[PDB]
Amino acid sequence: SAKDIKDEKIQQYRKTLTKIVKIKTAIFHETVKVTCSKDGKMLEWYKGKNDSDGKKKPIGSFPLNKITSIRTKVDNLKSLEISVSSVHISTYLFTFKTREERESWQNNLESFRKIMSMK
Repeated sequence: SAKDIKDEKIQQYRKTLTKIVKIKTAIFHETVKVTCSKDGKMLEWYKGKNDSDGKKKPIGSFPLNKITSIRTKVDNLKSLEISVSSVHISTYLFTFKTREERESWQNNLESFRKIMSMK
């Protein structure tokens, strides 16, 4: 757009949005590198373990505009429970090894979400 608005948010946030975290779903629990899509509409994640990936591709990213609530796991501040409008799959848990690491993530992603969902 200019230096801030449409594309720029995607490029800017994507950098800080990329993190090695532990994903926890009904389908699979896999340590993964979470980043934002090149389109900026979804949150794309690539296996962040090593070679023990059970997809050999993105494990099945979801669109950020479907998120219904993003809050830190109230019983575990190192984890993040993200409720999203989802199909066959459980609520998405973004889990880090420390709070400070995950803290930065929601701070960024929530605002990026606010640009799209709270637009």
